[PDB]
Formats: sequence, C-alpha cells, structure tokens
Amino acid sequence: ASNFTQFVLVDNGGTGDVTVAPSNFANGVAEWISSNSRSQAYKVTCSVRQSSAQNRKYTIKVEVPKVATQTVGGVELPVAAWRSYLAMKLTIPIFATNSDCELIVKAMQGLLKDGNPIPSAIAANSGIY
Amino acid sequence: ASNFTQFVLVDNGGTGDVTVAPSNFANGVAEWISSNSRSQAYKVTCSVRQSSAQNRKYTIKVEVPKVATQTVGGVELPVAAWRSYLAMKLTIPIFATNSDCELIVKAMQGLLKDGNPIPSAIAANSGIY
Amino acid sequence: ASNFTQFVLVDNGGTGDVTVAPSNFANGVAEWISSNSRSQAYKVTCSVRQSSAQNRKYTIKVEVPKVATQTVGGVELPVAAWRSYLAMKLTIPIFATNSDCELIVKAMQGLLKDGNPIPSAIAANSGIY
Amino acid sequence: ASNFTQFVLVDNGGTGDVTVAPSNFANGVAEWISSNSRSQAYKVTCSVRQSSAQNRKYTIKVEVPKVATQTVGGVELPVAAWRSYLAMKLTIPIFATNSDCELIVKAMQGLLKDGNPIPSAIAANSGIY
Amino acid sequence: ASNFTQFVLVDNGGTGDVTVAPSNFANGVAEWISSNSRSQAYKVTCSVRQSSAQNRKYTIKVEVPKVATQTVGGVELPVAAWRSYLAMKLTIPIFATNSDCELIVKAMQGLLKDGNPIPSAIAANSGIY
Amino acid sequence: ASNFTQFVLVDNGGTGDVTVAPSNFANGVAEWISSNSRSQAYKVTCSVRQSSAQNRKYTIKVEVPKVATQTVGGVELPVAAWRSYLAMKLTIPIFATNSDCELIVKAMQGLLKDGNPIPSAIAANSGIY
RNA sequence: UGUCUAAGACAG
RNA sequence: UGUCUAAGACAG
RNA sequence: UGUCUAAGACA
RNA sequence: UGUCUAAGACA
Repeated sequence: ASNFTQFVLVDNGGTGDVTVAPSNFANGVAEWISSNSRSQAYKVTCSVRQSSAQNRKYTIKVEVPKVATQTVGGVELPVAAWRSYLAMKLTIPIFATNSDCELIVKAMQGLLKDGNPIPSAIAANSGIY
Repeated sequence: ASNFTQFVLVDNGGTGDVTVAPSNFANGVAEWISSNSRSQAYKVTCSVRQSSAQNRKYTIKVEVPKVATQTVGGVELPVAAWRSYLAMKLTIPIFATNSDCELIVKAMQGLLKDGNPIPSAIAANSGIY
Repeated sequence: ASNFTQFVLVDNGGTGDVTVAPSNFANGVAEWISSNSRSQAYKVTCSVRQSSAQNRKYTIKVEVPKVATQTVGGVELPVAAWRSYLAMKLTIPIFATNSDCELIVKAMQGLLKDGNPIPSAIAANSGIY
Repeated sequence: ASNFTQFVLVDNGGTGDVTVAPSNFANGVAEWISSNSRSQAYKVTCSVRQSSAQNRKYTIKVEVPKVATQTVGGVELPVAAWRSYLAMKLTIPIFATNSDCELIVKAMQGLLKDGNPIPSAIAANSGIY
Repeated sequence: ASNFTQFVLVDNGGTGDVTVAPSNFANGVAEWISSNSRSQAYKVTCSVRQSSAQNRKYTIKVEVPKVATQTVGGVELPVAAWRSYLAMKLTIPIFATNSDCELIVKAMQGLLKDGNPIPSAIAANSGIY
Repeated sequence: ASNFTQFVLVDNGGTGDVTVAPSNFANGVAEWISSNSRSQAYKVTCSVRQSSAQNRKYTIKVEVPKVATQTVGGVELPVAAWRSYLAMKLTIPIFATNSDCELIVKAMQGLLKDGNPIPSAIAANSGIY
C-alpha cells in the first residue's frame, strides 16, 4: 500500500534498538541504512523481478557491522573483517496466491525464530551437531 | 546439547502447524523434511564452510511445496503442483564474536517480522514502493 | 518336511496381515506371492548356489506394491501405482557351522529390529544424521 | 537428535551381545564397527541416494566375522578366519509416504522373523525344499 | 558409548578453566570450540578412518590462541601471529585390542605429562639440550 | 639443567612401567628408546625447527610396539608383531610468550586426560559420536 | 597434503 | 554472478 | 545382472 | 561395482 518506510531491524526492547530508514530508490531497488558512516552502518536492500516465465524472484541483501571492539566513526580496515553479508533469493511460482505467499513468509519466520536450530547455530559460531 | 532437532517451520497456533525434522546429514549438509512423501515434503538444508582464510559462510535453503494429486497413466500420485525456493548465503568474518553473531540473527528476525516492509510486500505479491 | 510353505510377510495385528504363499520353484528359484490380483501382489523369491569353491550365496528378493486403481478410457483395472524393490545377497563360507549361521541370522534380525538406526531411517524417508 | 548411534547388532540374552558403534561417516556413508581388534570386528554401513528422478535407493551392508587366532612363525594375531557378507539394495519411489515406508520395513522384518522360510533355510545351511 | 560431549581442555583448577564444546559434526568430523570468535577460540577436531589394509588412523587437530597482549573480540592480524596449531596422527594396526589401545593412550599421556622432557621444552620456547 | 633426561612413557604404578631414555641426538633429532633389542624397543623422537620466518615447528614421534617371538629359519628372534605410530607437528608463532606455550602444553594434556572424549574413543577402538 | 614397512621413504 | 526442473545442475 | 579378499573392485 | 519397469535386463 506504500511500504517503503523506516523500521526496526535489530530489536533490543525499545532502548538500544537499531533502526533503518529509506536511503535510496535508484533503479527501483529499495535501500535502508542505519544512521552511521556507510562503512559501519546496517544496510538493507530489496527488489523483485520476474526471473523467468514461471517464476518471480525477490532479492534481499543485508549488511551487518561487527560491533565488538568497534570504534565509532573510525577507519577500520580491512573492510572484510568488520562486516557480515546476508544475501537472500526467494523464488516464487507465478501461480502463488496471496495466501500461498503468506505461508512462504511464515516458513521464513519459523526458520529464523529464536530457539530453533539454524539461528542457534549461527548465534554460537557453530555448525549443526 | 545438539542443535540438530526438529522444529515448527510454519506456525498456525498449535494445529495446522508445519513441523520439520532431522532426516539426513550426509556430506556435511544437514537436512530436515516434513512428514510426507519425499515428493510433497517441505525441506530445509543447512551447511557451514570456511569459505575464505578469514571467512565462514552459511548456506541455507528452504523448499515450500504446493501439494496436489496428479493423474499419471490413469493412476493418481501425491505430487507438488510447484515449489517455492528460499536460498540464503550468510558470510561472517572469523573475527565475529558470539554477541556479534547474535546481532546478525536479530537483524534477520527483524527483517522478516510481521508488519515490516519486506514480509508485507512478499505476502501481497508486491514490490517495495 | 518342507520350508516352502506360506508365511506372514507383513504383520499388522491379526487382521491387515499380508500373507504370501508358494507359487513357483522353477530353476531352483523359490517364489512366494500374496493373494488376489497378481498385479497388486507382494512377491518374495529366494535361491542359493555355490558361488565359489568356498562360498555359498543366497539371493533374496522382495517386492512391496502400492495398491491402486488405474482408469484409462473409462476402463479400470487393479494395478500397483508403483513398487518398492528389495534385493539382498548373502555370502557364507562353507566352513560356517549351524551355530555360525544362526549368528548371521541374528545379525540380520538385529539390523532391522524396531528402534535401531537402519529400520528407523527407512521408515522415515530419511538417511543417517 | 541423531540416529547415528550405537545399537545391538546381535542379541544373545543380556551378555554375549554384539554391539556396534559409529566409527565413520565419510562420503555420505555411515559406518558402525564393533569393539576390540578392528580385524575381528562386525561392520555395518548404510547410505541413501536419489537413484533416479522418482527413486531413492538405500545400500545396507553387514559383515559377520569368524573370530580366530592366526599363528605364523610363532607370532600370533587376532584375525577373522573368514567373513560372511550381507549386501542389500532397497529402492523406494518418491511417492511413498511415511506409512508406505513403515510397511516396507515390516515386510523386511517379517521376511527374517524366526520360524519363517528364508531365515530358517539360512540358519540351517539349507535352501528351499 | 556417546562421547561427543563438552570437556575441559585447559585446566587451571576450576577457576579460569578453558572449556570446549561440540560445535560441528559435518562429515563425521567432531569439532569442539571454546566460547570466542572463531579467530580467537580454542578448537579441537577428531576423526578416524582405515588408512590402509592393516591400519586405522586417528587424525586430531588443535588450535590454541596466543593470549599475551590479546584484545578480546578484536581483529588481530596477521592470523599466523596469533595462533598455534597442533596436528596429531595416530596410526594403529587392525590387530590392536582394546587393551593394546589403552596402552597407546597411556604412552601419549606419559609423553606429555608435566615435568617430562617434551612438554618442558615446548613450555620454555626451547629445544632439547 | 638439561631437559634431555629419561622418563616414564607408560605408567602402571611403579612396576610394569615403560621407561625410556636418551639414546641419540645425531642430526638434531633427540631420541629416547626403552631398554630392549632395537627391534622391540619403544621409541620417542623430538626436534624443533624455525619452519618460517615467524614460526617454529616441533616434530614429535612415538613408536609403541607389540613384542613377539618369531621363528625365522628354525631360529627364534625377538621381534615386534607390529607397531603403532604417533606423529605430531606443533607450530608455534615466534611471538608466543612462555606463558603462551604453557597454555599449549596444558591443552594437549587436557586433550588426552582420562575420561575425556578422545582418549576414551581411542581406548575403545571407536570414533566420536 | 596423503600413505607406509617410518627422521627415511614413496603417489601431489 | 545469473538462472532452474534445485546440495545437483546449466549459460560468465 | 553377476563374482571376490567387499563402499574397492573384476566381466 | 552400479541403474530400471526387477530372477529380466542395460554400462
């Protein structure tokens, strides 16, 4: 209905939340960044296109800063040591109804819900065991 | 512990939930599938690799099917009308602390939380505008 | 005396039990078939032969059908939607005594006993994990 | 959760029981080995793979040794006089539900249940008659 | 019996011990890491395979962090300056009984017991003299 | 001081102990052997090298034999039925403090301490699961 | 790197 | 990198 | 589809 | 040693 708005990316219960806001719409790709230097910010981008005859495809990217021992506003090199990148690609058949899509979103939420396998592994620098 | 446990992939309040369970770990790829014919099952796979000398990369995949009954050769078989695919690559630097990773997980959770931009667009067959 | 008798292949309480009976013994190959439409029957075959100077070799095979009705042109027939195939080869040296053989059989029964790894993986459309 | 655990391969009351434990899982091939001299150990291996578009295939193997002492040049070693080899292939279509699989397993257990044809022939160094 | 559990790697008498816990079981290789960023953690991995016809071989690896002047959670480069690596390879003939193996373990313990030559040399940045 | 001293490699409480002593230091490789015929002796060797411009590498080896009496040409000779080999490479950065090294030694000691995962698996001819 | 018959070897 | 019929693929 | 010393092989 | 429609097959 007009969803390109600011939102809470990292929720720490009001006090200490990381908020992300619209920062670019070039080429139809929506971008959101936290209030930092681009080298230390949280960034989120998203776009959809019909990847093929039968499928539509969402491409979502997220960049999370390494905070431990960080120096706010400083020049931290090498860049690859201070940043994590998430790249999501959601392929959805053109036959999926709004309902079908609502379930796909739920599957994604369940996948990452706190306490489940995957998020528990990532959050502990671990694999599956 | 052991993080290789079953979990509810799609939550619909107790009943109607889509729960998925450990099914394979061959070749270092942890697999979870729902209780159905291998042809109609929901599937989730996860794996971690030391992608670089200073990087670790998680590869996660989810397969949400649209079940159906197809008649092949006059006989009916349990099949999937089509499948939706979620593929995410997560690259975390080896210098990332546990708290640093907890931050990445929170970000992904925040990203897909009901009400926020992206999950809203996806659930309505729409882009961000 | 005879061991080419009918037996219970699948036990489901008292009723719902699949029984298979002797049907053919051509070429030293014993064959058992469940009743009714040969097309939807369970099949078991067995044979032994001196595979070499010091070895005897058993060849056991089992076919479990997926009962169904095929309709083509309005004509319907009792068929098997598909079949699951089991084939085992058992090599036993000529030095094995009756005791040694009784042990080999216990090993086979243990391998498929309820609760153990292999039978549990199969019954859940899974592998080892 | 895990099904790559140790189990009782041969049951002989409470004592005299052969137990086999996880030892290796390279190349998607699960392997169990009984304790003591690897040379006189029982071995079990298992694996699954998509054998075709509509079929998955299991490969189970078991080795039962004939414990003995080899003496050569006055030096003696724990060896296996000989080994009995079991090898089974199980093909299951992707349309099989959990129920269908549970049935296939019951068929296998029935095939080797005490008293029935096949297990009795094997345990008596015999064929069908 | 089920040994993949957490244990004390560096014992400093309760207070100040370094504990290591299961963190991965991909490919059958057991991994244990301390609670740190992977760049600063203690890591232990282990696996066994039959290296040849007559031998089994254990491969054990350990990574110990350089702690003096360390900055917890910081990005320390070059990696090679802040880490020590131990790589053990234990070859055992298939004729070794549990007893034989128990003695091999004792030999390893004696080799590293406090006060003996080897550990005394390593602990003093020395060679043998 | 002089760290080149004899020590008890295998401890069995005063009596039955396997003690090994300095035997050679030719070519910079310190050797210790038990008091037996060179053919049945336990052997331990150690050496240190400045492997890199910023690294030092220790190479340690232990040979545990299985003594036996073989009859060759009608005559009996003291021999080893087989040998077990332990080979470990330890790489420590030149920036490692004495306390840093004491940490590495403690880790290796903790690794092989009775009751812990690895020594337990080894002593039982088993893997970690 | 990996393997062994093991401070010397072999197949990268 | 991208795509799919999806841990395996194809066109860089 | 088969054999052996068996996840490697040999036809 | 392997695949399938399975005691017949196909490499």
